[PDB]
Amino acid sequence: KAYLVGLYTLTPTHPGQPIQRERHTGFPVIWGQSLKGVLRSYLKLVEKVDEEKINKIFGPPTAGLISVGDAKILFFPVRSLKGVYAYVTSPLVLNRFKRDLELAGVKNFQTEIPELTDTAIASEEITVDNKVILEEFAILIQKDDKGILESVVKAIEQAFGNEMAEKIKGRIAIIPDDVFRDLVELSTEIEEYIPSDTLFYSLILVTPRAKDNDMALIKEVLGKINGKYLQIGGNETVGKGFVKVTLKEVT
Repeated sequence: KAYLVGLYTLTPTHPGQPIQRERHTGFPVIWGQSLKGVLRSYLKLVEKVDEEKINKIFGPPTAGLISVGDAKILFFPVRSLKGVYAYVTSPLVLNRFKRDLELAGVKNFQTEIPELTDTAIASEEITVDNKVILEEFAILIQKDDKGILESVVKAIEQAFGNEMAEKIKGRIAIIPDDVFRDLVELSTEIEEYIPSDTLFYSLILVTPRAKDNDMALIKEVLGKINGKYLQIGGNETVGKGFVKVTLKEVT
């Protein structure tokens, strides 16, 4: 009934001049329309699925069985003094991730996420003298009594796969929302690009009126996207906009 999508940037990516951003936060987003077009053009040209099957699941590019949501940033790569770089997230981002999971039907991720104002919760591999040095900023670490990092890593594994989990594991740093906001606004690759090693997530929801014969078709076609590589945005000819795509079914 619902599919979760992961987008991991392998190259500097410009979805589309400044990049597309959410109004009231300043967070970079990949617009659902754009992602839907990237997906259906992939299944058409690369996987070579029939015109009719694609026209039934996505509908003509103007009447579709599924809905492709916007892709939001879950982890953003920031230069770290220890561990070279860190995957940076915030309580707001993680809470949105929970909220979108509940919208998808997931009741697994219910771990309490502490509000952070002056402290961070990071892995040992990126921490020095009880601190995490992201670029210029220096943030005092806070002990992980609730076992939040391990729960996050578990969530990543359940959501995007085991490889994605191992990739992020050891470099996670939950920081204040303001610091995250400032980073993702000022630590962009500069034409403004979204830096490599950025993890987006998107929701694919199936219409309630979908018959069971539709369910099988959606499963068959969308399954050909998991663990594949897609191109998103401009400047494709200079090796940019390449993303590893994961597609896990939600139970």
